Amino acid sequence: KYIEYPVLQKILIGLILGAIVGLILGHYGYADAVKTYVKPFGDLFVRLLKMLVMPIVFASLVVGAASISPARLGRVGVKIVVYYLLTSAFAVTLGIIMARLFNPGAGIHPLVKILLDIVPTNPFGALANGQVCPTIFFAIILGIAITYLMNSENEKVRKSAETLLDAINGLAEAMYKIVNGVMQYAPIGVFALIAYVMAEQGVKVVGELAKVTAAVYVGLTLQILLVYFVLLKIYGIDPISFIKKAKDAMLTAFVTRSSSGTLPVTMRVAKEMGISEGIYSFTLPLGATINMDGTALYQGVSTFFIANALGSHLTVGQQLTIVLTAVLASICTAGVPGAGAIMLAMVLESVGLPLTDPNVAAAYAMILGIDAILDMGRTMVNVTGDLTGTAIVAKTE
Amino acid sequence: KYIEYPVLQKILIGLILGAIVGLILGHYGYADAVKTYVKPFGDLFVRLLKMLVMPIVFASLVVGAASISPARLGRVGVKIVVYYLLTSAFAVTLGIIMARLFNPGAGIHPLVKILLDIVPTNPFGALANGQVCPTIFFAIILGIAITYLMNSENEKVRKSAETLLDAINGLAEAMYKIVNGVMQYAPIGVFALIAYVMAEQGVKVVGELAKVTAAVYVGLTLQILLVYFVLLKIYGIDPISFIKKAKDAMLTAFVTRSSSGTLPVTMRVAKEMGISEGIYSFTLPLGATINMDGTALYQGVSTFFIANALGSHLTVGQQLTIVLTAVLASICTAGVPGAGAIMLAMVLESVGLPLTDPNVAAAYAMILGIDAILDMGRTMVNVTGDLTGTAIVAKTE
Amino acid sequence: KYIEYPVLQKILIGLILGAIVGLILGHYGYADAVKTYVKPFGDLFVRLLKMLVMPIVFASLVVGAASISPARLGRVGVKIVVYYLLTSAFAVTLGIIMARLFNPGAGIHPLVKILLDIVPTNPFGALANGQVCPTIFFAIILGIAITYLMNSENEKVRKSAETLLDAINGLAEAMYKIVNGVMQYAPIGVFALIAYVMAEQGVKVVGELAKVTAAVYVGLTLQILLVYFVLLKIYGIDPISFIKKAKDAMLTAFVTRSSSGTLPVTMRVAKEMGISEGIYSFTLPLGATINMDGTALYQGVSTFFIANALGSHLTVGQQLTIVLTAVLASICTAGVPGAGAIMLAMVLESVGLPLTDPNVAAAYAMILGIDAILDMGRTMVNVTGDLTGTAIVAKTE
Ligand SMILES: N[C@@H](CC(=O)O)C(=O)O
Ligand SMILES: N[C@@H](CC(=O)O)C(=O)O
Ligand SMILES: N[C@@H](CC(=O)O)C(=O)O
Repeated sequence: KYIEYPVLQKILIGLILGAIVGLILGHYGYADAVKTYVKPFGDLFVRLLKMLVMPIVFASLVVGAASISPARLGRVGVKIVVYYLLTSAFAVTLGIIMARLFNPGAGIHPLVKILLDIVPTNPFGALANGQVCPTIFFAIILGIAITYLMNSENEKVRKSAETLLDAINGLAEAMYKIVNGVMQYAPIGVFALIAYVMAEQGVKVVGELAKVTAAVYVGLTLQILLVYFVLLKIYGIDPISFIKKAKDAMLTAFVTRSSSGTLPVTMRVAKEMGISEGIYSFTLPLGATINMDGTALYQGVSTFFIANALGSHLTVGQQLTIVLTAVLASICTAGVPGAGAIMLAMVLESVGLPLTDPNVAAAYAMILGIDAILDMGRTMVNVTGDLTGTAIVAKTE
Repeated sequence: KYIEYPVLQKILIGLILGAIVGLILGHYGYADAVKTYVKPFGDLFVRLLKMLVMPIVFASLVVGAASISPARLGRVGVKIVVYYLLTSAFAVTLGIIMARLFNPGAGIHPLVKILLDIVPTNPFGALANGQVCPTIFFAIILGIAITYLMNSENEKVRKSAETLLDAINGLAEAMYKIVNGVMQYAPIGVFALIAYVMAEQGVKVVGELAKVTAAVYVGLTLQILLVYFVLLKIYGIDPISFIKKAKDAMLTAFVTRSSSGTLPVTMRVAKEMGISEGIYSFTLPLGATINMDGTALYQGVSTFFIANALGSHLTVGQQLTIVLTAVLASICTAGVPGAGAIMLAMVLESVGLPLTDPNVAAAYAMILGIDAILDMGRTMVNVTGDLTGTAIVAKTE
Repeated sequence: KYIEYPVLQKILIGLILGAIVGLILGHYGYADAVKTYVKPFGDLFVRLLKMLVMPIVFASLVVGAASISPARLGRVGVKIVVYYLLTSAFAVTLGIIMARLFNPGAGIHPLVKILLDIVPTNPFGALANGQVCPTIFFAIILGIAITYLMNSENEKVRKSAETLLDAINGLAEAMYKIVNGVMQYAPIGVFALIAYVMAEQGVKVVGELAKVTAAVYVGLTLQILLVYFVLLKIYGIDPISFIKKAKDAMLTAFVTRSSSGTLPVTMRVAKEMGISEGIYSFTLPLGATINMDGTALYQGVSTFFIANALGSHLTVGQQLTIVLTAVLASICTAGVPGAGAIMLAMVLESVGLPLTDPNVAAAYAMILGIDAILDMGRTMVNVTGDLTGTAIVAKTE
């Protein structure tokens, strides 16, 4: 076939052309037709991303945890989890500071229960029709168990364990190649998605919301620079050299709006920059789904936007409430386009702002449009976080 | 045990005796009692057919697609799919012609969205509690992927892929033997089913609906003769010799009301008449669930019946609407007794006739009774279609 | 780590201390605080028990049935099933006799369809989000099939079958070690559970309900003694010697409120007392979920309690109705804490007493409290039943 260029170049070309077409059709009546024809081609991409998420989450964990002995798992797991949560908190507070400084959108005027829920009442049921988190719990559990079995004395169960582990590993590999296949469609789909967005955008009225956009972007960039360079220089990594390798991943994640299709590319990058394989094999897929701190910063800023549009004022307690809820709601989120808004609703209802009130609903719609733009940034920052965290831990050894 | 005859003979005997008993009890008060005692024995058969459908659909596809290299898959797949759809359209239009000629039942007076839906938003979720079509998509996908893995260079993933494929294949084989087991119950169950039908039937009032029945049967027989003999003689097969082998399958499918229990018998027939194994292994289970064109012709005729009972008149556009909708709704259907009526409702609501209106509901009930008779014919024609299509393609090589 | 004692000792210590703390805090205002802090630690145990139930039911059956040839399966299966049902009936009638004698709680004033339901309309769907019983049916089916395949002549399918069976067996083993892991948490959780119960209990008012409690306990103890000693002496087992081994299992089952975590300990006990392995491997996990006759006796007694609180009088027909319904509803039940009450509702609605009427609802709440106490007894008697039944059958050979 004739599509033979390398992937990222293809996607970039598609993005560019889609933006141009969206603008020039925006001026004229064709701005309507594009909805009917183009959007279907876009949605077909989105769905293909959701499909591949669920199998890669379960399987890849099970293999990863199985490969490592339990003690080493203890050490690496605690280090990494501590780092993940701390950085997420740092990110959302940085976002709140940005919101306070810019003050966007002024316009015109069970807390234990959720921590208990993480344990699956039923594994198959939660796996098929339920949530991400419980599958993570069950996967790690099963991996540890299979390890102990492989040490066992009796050959019968030893052979059984080996073959089970091999089956699950096979499922994982297959899903990765499926991802490559989807990326070939990705240029066409990206073209469609961005074209519809640009055609709906009216620039100068969007200019008011652009103050929101500026707050968000400045927050994201500040996070990258400040946090990751400070940490890398404390532990002793040359940041520009790290970013050199990261750049491929970050580009792929910026143009595509998946935190998950990026995963195999990320693992290639990890193999290139010479890291102990098992460590990244375990930590990276866990990170792909926990390290959505960019989405956390966004959620904080948007919570402040909606609050400012409603006109409320927040105590220290309510701002702490935002912070904690945002961490947990980010952990609950799933790695696919647009999802961050659906979880933003969770945190809003936590703080006490109803999604069904029409005034705030209108403001929310305004934000939902620009969410498509902000999504690209969020994804870039997420993959950055993954790579940095793994590199740090590996440097400690 | 004492049931030792060959299967088809057993089923035929059961059918005959059940019909006789239904008639002679129909004359007298016992016509009531049979509902309570006999129907339960019948339902227990129906359920056993549904159970075995879902696993054989998924598994058998995955193995089939895995066995064949991708290029050959391209060629055979496109040929077969084109043929399937074309013949389905031919069938439903033939049915509309029959309806126009006989004019039965006069009595007394998202289109893209569904094509998008075929992609599963979640594979496990759609597999367990969702539809047929998406499992087909995902199965084919997974098979292709496993093929590429088996070519891969690295032994670890090679062994993993092999073992996964073997597991799935094992599930398939087991389900086939389960089918044989169910067929042993089938004589008893067929006896029950047909007895209840005959006991409910009042012959002379059914005589008016018998004009509907005659239209349907004449349509089916005309389809067999005209379409399949024309095609076979174009490509160069002796039709009576083909039908000789087909006869076993067609009988088994006529007496039993499953398009799926017939599948193993069909594959035996394919092995007998000497066909390239991989080709039929892939094309036949796909055909078992797509080639329900007999049900398509029925759905067209019944749509015209309901329309004539409502008294409406149909433009060229609405008749085209019937045709297209019928193709897609047949593809959505599942291979078990009585299902065709449930999908008939889909096409009716598509054309714009509400199922909840009482007048048309009464007419629909009249048709639902005779649906049990017509089901047998539909199934015969379906298996005919499967065998013919595979034979044609194999003849082209 | 510092928790190094043997399990049962740990659990006993936890139970004791939790009871004491519950009482002494009960006197004072702290009786309130314990709800908030302690209950969460308790629930986290309960959920972990539910999780592990569903996988061990399916997998362990499939392996068991696969190991044994079909003929031997016929013999052992019929013997065991007959025994299970007969003893369940004996138990519930004994309970009704006890209820008549004590007359507790006087206070102040589809039957075929469910038997048909056992067959799964969809296997994956019933497995993930549906019930226990259909998974049992499908599991046994699949096991038999895999056996025949292993006899088959063709090596390809032979290898496939072997590998499938090995996968499923691996899942089983892993789940057993998970059970051990949960038991380490069990002491802490038991402490919490019992403490909350004791803190809610007001002793002297509970003294009236204690007449209910006495009826129940006397019934249970009478069942053990009379039934099992009569049977053991008929077939020729020294009862005290049997109970010697049983004692470990019965203690573990009394302190823990799971009929399922006890299963591996039970199988250890079976290996100790020298029984043919395959026989107990099949019969014991089937028994773990069918032999809940202690819960059956309780359900009968509680049905009479609620009836006496409503003030109704029961014919011979209605008492037979209770008996039959109780057998089936016990079979439907699942092996986890508190479940017996939820199925008690099924039998109540069967007899015709509505759960939504407030008077009987109040009485039901009174019983629901003490259900936590009675649960321990039920579980002890259940594991006794399992061991005795297997021992009897093995003695016949
Ligand atoms: N869906 C994005 C992040 C987000 O916007 O929530 C990803 O994980 O790839
Ligand atoms: N259920 C039939 C066809 C139909 O009547 O819809 C079959 O596929 O066997
Ligand atoms: N849930 C208990 C019995 C019951 O109380 O229903 C068990 O099976 O362990």
